[PDB]
Amino acid sequence: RRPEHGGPPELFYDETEARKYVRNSRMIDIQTRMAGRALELLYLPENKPCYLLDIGCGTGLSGSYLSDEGHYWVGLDISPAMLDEAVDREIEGDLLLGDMGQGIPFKPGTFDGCISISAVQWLCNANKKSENPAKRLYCFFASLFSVLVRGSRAVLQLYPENSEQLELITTQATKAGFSGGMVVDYPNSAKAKKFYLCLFSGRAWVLEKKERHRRQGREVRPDTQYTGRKRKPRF
Amino acid sequence: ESLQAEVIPDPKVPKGTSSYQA
Amino acid sequence: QLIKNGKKITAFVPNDGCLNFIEENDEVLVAGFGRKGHAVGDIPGVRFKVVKVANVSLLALYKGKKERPR
Amino acid sequence: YAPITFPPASVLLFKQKSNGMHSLIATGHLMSVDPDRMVIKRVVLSGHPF
Amino acid sequence: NGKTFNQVEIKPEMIGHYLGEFSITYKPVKHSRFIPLK
RNA sequence: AGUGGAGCCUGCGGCUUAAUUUGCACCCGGCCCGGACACGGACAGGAUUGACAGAUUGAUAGC
Ligand SMILES: Nc1ncnc2c1ncn2[C@@H]1O[C@H](CSCC[C@H](N)C(=O)O)[C@@H](O)[C@H]1O
Repeated sequence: RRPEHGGPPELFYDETEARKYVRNSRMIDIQTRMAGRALELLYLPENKPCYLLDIGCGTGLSGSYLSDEGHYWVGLDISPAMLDEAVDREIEGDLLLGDMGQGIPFKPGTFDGCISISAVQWLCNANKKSENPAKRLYCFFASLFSVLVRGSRAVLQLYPENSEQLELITTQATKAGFSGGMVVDYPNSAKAKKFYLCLFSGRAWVLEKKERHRRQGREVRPDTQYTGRKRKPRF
Repeated sequence: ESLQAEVIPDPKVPKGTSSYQA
Repeated sequence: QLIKNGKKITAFVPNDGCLNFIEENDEVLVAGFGRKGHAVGDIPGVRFKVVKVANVSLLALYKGKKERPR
Repeated sequence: YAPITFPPASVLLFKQKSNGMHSLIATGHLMSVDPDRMVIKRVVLSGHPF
Repeated sequence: NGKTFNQVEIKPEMIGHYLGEFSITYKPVKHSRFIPLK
């Protein structure tokens, strides 16, 4: 039904899953398409090589798009197998095997922008007992807010399974210091339902009287177009 | 003395081919 | 502006058709609105109505019975 | 189009008859002197919903 | 063709085809993103 | 078990179109006929009816 419902993201995305991921033609198309809308929605300085952060790089699909646009980037992933196949695809941007909920380890005000494609819906499910969905989301969002140059937008493509998921994500972002909103491109469209959390870091009187008399239960004239109308000027 | 200026003082297709077929 | 004391008041005209008979600097005879010193239940803060202009009544002007001079 | 006149002023309109008499048609006051008042000619086209 | 007449030569190599092929009855079909500022 | 991926077909939108009908109806051309009443005109100097032949016409036809 959902990849997220399977369980721990690392255990789910094993070597077998990674192989099938890059083999999937839809994956390639939909991810590059979503990364295009992501880079457009976030208002990056026009005609300027940017420095974005791939919070969910995976196979380096969104990352390769940024490389083609000339925007240098740094990847972050919990799946070791996916990062291995991403470096086998020889992507330009650097990679880092780390957890989003744990915290992004960069100097406050380093990345001008952040690309997150289908990776934040995994933080709303406690796969372990120690894992706390609310805390994990909040810590990640707070770290991102600081790491991101105060002002730069962090586009966050997500696939919510319910309203509770979206609710949690939004609250933990707004209280971490992230301001903005969510652009649901093609909201009615279901195959194009794309939720992107854009998060920058910086006569009527007579009618009433007749109804009064009706409620009082006495005989009332039927209500017509001549109910309140001036008969004539009065001298 | 005012002046009496009432108006401003400052001055490849074949021969039988139709327009549809074209 | 009233003649005998110089006080300013605001007076009501029965419709917009009757207002075309009224020009600035016409002598106007004015009465009260009708609820004995009280204002209108519809128009806030007016208590006076125009009765005559140029020594002819607004009823005679509005009905074509008499014409007014200037 | 007319020379400027400051109100109040009375407005008599006459139509010249064939025998030379002017017949009175109107009566009123010079409202204002401004070209910013615009007149709007309206044309209504009619169609039949068959 | 339904609306107008189209004039055509009769060439020798036009032998195997119908007349209606040489007057086409239809014309060919000849057929901005939101960015949040706040 | 799938569909959502791909090719093809089909249904609503939308786009093109003269029409791509609609919740043979559509389009492009050619026939047929369409009151009396009142008043003012033409009318046995003739009002008006029918017609061969040829042609226009995508075709023929006193329509
Ligand atoms: N807590 C977490 N920390 C880091 N990466 C995480 C994570 N939860 C999920 N992920 C990552 O989310 C990814 C889901 S797929 C992301 C790849 C993207 N769709 C693309 O191809 O461009 C996985 O690669 C997984 O490693």
